Amino acid sequence: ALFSAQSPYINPIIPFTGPIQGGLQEGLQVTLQGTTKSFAQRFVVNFQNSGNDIAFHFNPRFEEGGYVVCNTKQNGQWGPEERKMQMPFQKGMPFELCFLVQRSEFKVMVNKKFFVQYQHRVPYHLVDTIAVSGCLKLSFITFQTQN
Amino acid sequence: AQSPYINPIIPFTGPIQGGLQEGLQVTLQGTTKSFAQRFVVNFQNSFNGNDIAFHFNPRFEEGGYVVCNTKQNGQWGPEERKMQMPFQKGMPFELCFLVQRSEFKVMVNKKFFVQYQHRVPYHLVDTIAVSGCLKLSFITFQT
Repeated sequence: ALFSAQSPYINPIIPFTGPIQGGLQEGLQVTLQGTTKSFAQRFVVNFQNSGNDIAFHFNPRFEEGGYVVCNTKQNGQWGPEERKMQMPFQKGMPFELCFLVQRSEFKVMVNKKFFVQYQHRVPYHLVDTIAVSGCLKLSFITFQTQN
Repeated sequence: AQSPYINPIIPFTGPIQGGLQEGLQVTLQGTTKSFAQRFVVNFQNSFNGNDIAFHFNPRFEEGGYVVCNTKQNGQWGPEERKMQMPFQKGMPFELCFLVQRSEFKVMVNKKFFVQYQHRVPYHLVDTIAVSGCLKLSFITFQT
């Protein structure tokens, strides 16, 4: 059972950028509730420091049959991409998107089902910002702890 | 752990004595063919033949990348692609699979390359299959 870590962001204007109080922490659950636009090609969820360094870049693309890119950006440089070759979102449809911060990875769920993992390439502690952009809208983003 | 296969002839299929278990390292020392398009390391279960628990498949195409996947009931699941090629063609390699509780851990030339979380129980694997553009001097097993 989860408790809120910080007041949520409600109906935030895309492109959105906002602090995560105290930074990412083990057991933090970040939930995004929103709708993929009807003719969406891409969107982006970034966990960054304060766009130059992105610890975790989550980038669904409705291209080439539909797939999702996980990656990290350091000093302006993209690392090797990890692509999960399936599209768990649907243009025009609402979705629930959850990021669980674990010790060794982000676990990602889409609509209450496991979708991908992404092992930390830089520590999650240095993240104090979530940025969201691209072809979607959001009802909310929540922050929840088990503690 | 069990005794090595030595210059196994590719395409190859051999038993893994006792099957997979936690802490097992399976090592492949080999050489990528000079004009290598693709190769395949499959972990399979001889009791449902053509299924593959873990398919590891470097592809020298589109910049070089590696496919990890699973085949069940004759059906491929969603591919996990690492968009990076850690094998140079014509060059030797040390390919290393570490069986862990919740994943395969893959080391290439002594560097961590990828993990692949188990989708079917790892205990089902009693077979290693190697095919495509390479030759192999060894497959070892230790604990």
